[PDB]
Amino acid sequence: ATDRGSESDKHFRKVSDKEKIDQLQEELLHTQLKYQRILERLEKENKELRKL
Amino acid sequence: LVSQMDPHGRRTIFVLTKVDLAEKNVASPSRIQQIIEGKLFPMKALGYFAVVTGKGNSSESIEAIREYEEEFFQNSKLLKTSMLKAHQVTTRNLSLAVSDCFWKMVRESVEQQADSFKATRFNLETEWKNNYPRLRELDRNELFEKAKNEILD
Repeated sequence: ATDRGSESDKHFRKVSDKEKIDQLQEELLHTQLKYQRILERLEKENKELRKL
Repeated sequence: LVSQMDPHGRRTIFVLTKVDLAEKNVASPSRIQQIIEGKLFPMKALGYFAVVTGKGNSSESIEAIREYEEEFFQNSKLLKTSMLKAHQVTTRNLSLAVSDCFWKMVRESVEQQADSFKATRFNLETEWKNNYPRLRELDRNELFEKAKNEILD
């Protein structure tokens, strides 16, 4: 397995997945969940064309 | 020490004690209010609280102490001169503030550190397997017994 390209690729995949679940990304998800509601719920009202 | 350990009061809660005793022996404003306001010391806090601990008697019950707390905070200087906040005095308010801050901090930090502890167990696997690939979790007492058998042999 040592000095094998495919093995190196698999190791890189594992390392990148752990970074994908890093605390930076986790905090990004947690803050994004509130942001989807913050400055939101205006959009559904906006769709109406009566004002236009 | 509190200011050394939490310079910003990120998770610091301040409590005064012996308030019932303090009624006749109140700490002077010029030193205690600067602590409550975080000015005499760098210590900042999530809130500046106070509870009564008794009158120095060691056998006092929980209910007695709480009753004395209520009388003190209704009648005494800690509130009438606006050092401590009314919602931050008495046992129940301190307990609820601590529980709420504690468990929110727990929900935020324990999940991250639990993922990190999964990482920690894999990390121990990483080094350990390299150290002892052939043998896993060997102990010195087991080693002694093995050596005893070999030596007698």
